[PDB]
Amino acid sequence: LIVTQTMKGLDIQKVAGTWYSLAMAASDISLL
Amino acid sequence: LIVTQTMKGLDIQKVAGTWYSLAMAASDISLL
Amino acid sequence: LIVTQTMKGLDIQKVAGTWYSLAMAASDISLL
Amino acid sequence: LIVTQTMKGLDIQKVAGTWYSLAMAASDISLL
Amino acid sequence: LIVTQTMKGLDIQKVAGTWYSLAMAASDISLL
Amino acid sequence: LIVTQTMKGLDIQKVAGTWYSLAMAASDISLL
Repeated sequence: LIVTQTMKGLDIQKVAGTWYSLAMAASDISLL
Repeated sequence: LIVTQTMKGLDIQKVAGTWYSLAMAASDISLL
Repeated sequence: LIVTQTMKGLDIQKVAGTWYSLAMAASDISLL
Repeated sequence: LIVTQTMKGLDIQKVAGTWYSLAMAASDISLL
Repeated sequence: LIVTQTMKGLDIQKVAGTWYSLAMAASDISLL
Repeated sequence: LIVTQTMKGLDIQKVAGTWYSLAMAASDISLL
């Protein structure tokens, strides 16, 4: 398993909330 | 398994909410 | 398992909230 | 005279040439 | 005369050339 | 004359060339 996540030139503004993650990677993920 | 996620030139604004992830990758994912 | 997360040129402003992580990586993750 | 030029989320690549200006503003401009 | 030039989240790559200016502002400009 | 040039979150790479200026401002400019 290879993960390559690149981000360039991002503008984020007024994100009032519950921002968890911009980039996420794992072997296993789950949400309930 | 190879994952290559690239993002360039993004503008995000007024995302009031519950933003989990912009980019996500895993072996296994599930939601309930 | 290989994870390579790179970010370049980011502007974040007015993120009043509960910002957990910009970049996240693990073997296992879960949320309830 | 008011000038407001905003740019967000730009990706420029392989611009081999004679790139003068991305954003330009003036009172007077001319080219010959 | 008011000039407001803002740039956010820019990715520029492989610009082999004669890049003069990204953002330009003046009272008078000319090229010959 | 008022000039306000702001740049945030910039990625520039492999700009082999003759890069003059990212941001430029003056009363008078000319090129020949």
